[PDB]
Amino acid sequence: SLKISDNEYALIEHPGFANNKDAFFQTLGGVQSIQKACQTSFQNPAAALLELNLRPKDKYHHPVQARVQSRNDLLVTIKKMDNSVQNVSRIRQVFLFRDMADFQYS
Amino acid sequence: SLETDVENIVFQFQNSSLDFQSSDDFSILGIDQPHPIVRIGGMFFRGTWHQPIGTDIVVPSVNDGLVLCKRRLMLEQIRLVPKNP
Ligand SMILES: [Hg+2]
Ligand SMILES: [Hg+2]
Repeated sequence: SLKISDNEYALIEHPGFANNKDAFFQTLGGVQSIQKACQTSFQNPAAALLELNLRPKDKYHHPVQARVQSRNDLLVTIKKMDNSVQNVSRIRQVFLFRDMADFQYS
Repeated sequence: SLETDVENIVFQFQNSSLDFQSSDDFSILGIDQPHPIVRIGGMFFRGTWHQPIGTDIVVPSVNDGLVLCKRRLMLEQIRLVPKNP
């Protein structure tokens, strides 16, 4: 056994893919914009905000704001060699972009 | 920036009201199995793997950046019920 640590994280549930990392991070405004969004979520949770733009060069595209919520999700770090649990941390806030009407796929 | 030895896995719970706090005991039976069993505190869970369509970004608070494309574990609370009284 192991005790859940003090470390905490924010989680962004993005509906696209990271094949082009720069383009990928840019859909959320870039790496600094992501860090600013996470920092606000911890300093002032009620104000947390993040915007997604999957198609930047397309004039018909509507940028979308995340729904922000907390659940009780955990982040579990496992040592790949023996599959032992190295660390467990709480995900305190989630930016939900998947499952909004725009990005549904089945 | 954020990074795409150790692996990192999101655990998501069917009942999002259950309270798991730091210092709570944590252990897993069968992280390699299709249905791992997880104990947290005095609660038990059975997991199921799920691949969401898209990518997770996990960003740290101030603790003493990750991009996850892989599966997450979906956990439902279980009772350990004796097959025979
Ligand atoms: Hg942060
Ligand atoms: Hg992947």
